[PDB]
Amino acid sequence: NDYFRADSRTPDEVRRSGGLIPRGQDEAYERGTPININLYDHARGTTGNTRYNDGYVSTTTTLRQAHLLGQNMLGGYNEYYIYVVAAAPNLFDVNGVLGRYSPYPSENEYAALGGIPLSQIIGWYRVSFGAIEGGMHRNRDYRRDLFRGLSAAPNEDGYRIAGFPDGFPAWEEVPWREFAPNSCLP
Amino acid sequence: GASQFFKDNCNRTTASLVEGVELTKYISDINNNTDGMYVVSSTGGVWRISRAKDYPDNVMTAEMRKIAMAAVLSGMRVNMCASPASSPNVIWAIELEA
Amino acid sequence: GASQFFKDNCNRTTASLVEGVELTKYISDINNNTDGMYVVSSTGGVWRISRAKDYPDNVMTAEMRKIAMAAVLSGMRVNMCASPASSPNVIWAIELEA
Amino acid sequence: GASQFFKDNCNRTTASLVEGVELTKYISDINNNTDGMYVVSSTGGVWRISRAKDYPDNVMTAEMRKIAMAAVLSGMRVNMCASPASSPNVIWAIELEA
Amino acid sequence: GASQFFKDNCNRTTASLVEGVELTKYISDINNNTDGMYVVSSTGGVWRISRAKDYPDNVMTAEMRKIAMAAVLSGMRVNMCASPASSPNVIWAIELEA
Amino acid sequence: GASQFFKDNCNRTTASLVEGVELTKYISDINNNTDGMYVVSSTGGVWRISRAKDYPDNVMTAEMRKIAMAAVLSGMRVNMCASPASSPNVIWAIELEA
Amino acid sequence: TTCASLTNKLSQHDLADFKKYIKRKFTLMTLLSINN
Repeated sequence: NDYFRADSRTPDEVRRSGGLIPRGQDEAYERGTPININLYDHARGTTGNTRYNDGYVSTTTTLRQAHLLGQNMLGGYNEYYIYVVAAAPNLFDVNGVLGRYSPYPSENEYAALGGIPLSQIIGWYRVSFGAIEGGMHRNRDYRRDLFRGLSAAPNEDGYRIAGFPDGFPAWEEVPWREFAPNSCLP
Repeated sequence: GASQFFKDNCNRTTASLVEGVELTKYISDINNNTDGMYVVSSTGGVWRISRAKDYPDNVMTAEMRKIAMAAVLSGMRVNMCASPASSPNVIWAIELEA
Repeated sequence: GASQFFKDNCNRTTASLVEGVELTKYISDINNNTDGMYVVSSTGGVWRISRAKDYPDNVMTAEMRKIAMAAVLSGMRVNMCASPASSPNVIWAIELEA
Repeated sequence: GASQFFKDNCNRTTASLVEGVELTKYISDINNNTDGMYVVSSTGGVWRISRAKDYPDNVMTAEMRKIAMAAVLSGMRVNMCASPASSPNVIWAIELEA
Repeated sequence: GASQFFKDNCNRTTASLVEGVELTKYISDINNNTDGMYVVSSTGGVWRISRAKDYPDNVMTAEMRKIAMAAVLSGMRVNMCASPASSPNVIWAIELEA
Repeated sequence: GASQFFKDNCNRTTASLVEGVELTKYISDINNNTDGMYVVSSTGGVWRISRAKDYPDNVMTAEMRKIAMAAVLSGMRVNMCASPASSPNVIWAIELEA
Repeated sequence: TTCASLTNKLSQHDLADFKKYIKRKFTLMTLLSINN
């Protein structure tokens, strides 16, 4: 599977960052960490890019949709890029982990924990003026041997880190109650 | 699938071409009777990897093992040219496909 | 779990099949006392890998060391066939599972 | 592309310089006719890797196999200096590029 | 930290045990004065790997070199049993831990 | 930067200490005129890798090749101690830094 | 610990583990490529 992310950062910026890192991390992917990671807060977070707040980087399931999201949150940019990302366990199905509490179910978001490393980026499309300019530029640092046959993280692993606020209804309901961190149970 | 070079090469011999196989197990067995190196596919199929003492086949067999293990470790499929004259079938040529 | 093939092979011998082990440590020891190559499971269990100067076992035992190293780095599971005789137990067949 | 060093060294020979090749298949074959190691590009190009029994060329040819394996697994490109004298063309020099 | 088995074997000899070591540099030196393989830790420690021309020890020292490299590449910690007889201390046993 | 250890052993010789280099190409060449193993830095510098047939140097040069190749594959920097006598310069010692 | 802190904390551990996973897998493919 491939996931897609419309992002305003140029391939050169991504290379320098070591990947597509969350908004709260200042160092290269392998060097630093988001200052705060919370899936629930992230899915609700609204500036100058597509959702990448609270330790996660948003991706969607199709080029068409990443493009729509691009025109929506990145409209106003003369140019942006749509990164093609290989499936791996750092990607969490937001609709599947948050259930009925998923804020933007239409987005089919697959949240990338801590961002996406450069070796996971298969390639990218350049979007000039709202139009996809040409074909996909293959990322030379993509490491196929590392990602061949991996898939997104199973929902069970996400329930434990859903991050709903303390005393939120979800913490008293199955499945979340069965995986909730101690200090979150009522 | 098998490159043309590989198909034509295998079809030139008495072995049989086996395309797009996923290796999921890698066995090293020194027990005196099953002594050898085997691979098992996702479909349960078993094959033995050829061994050789002398030059130059000792190089080709060593690479065969390296190819088998790399397939197991990465999920990259392999095409084979194996002799059905034994059970398990013996691998005479292997192609790692990325 | 181990392949039927791997299971039946270990059956015809003295060794005891050990399924789904997770190796977490790899040891290289040259001290007089402990000269050898060893591996350690998550449960604290220890095994010794077979070595052989002669061919073709020098091939098989080298593949064992490679399988051990891979398991320890990948967290992938192995199934062994160890002889309960010596201490630590000696691996006579190993199977890497993807 | 090829380093200036690589380009120049190749140009001083009767072999052809092939630049930025993406290898996707690695072949090991012991069948009596096609006994050898080969690589296939994403376009269907096929090259035979050279072999040498003696030192120091056995060191170099061993490194060529390592380079071919690394290129196929990782997707890193290679620049080759291949002799068209044989078909498939033999590799006389290969450069792994990042 | 070190496995009990590893801990026991070292404390059986005259060598020192070192645990949770972070190796950050791997060195190959042929300059006759400093001719050898060395490793440097994140704290500034320097150790040299043992070499051995004959079997079975040639196998152990080779494995010793693979472990050191795996450590520098992955960040995985190692535990060492090094003899304080020399300067730098020579590593008689090493354990890689996931 | 190069370990204090490394800076010292190199400065004890006629070779120069080159530090924090980023290797980008790894070359194996068997053309009789340029026969050898070479590496190219990101800035176009070219070096020859030493070789030795006899123990112990055959071990150190083998690791020198692995260190060089692991550096191209990973992008990790290296520090070298290279002789200016020949052209391209010869690597007498190399430090892979994590 | 608060619900928040424990979530962040658990999340950081998951990330660290993923990053280690990639490093060790890369390391493994590299040793397989460079070894004779």
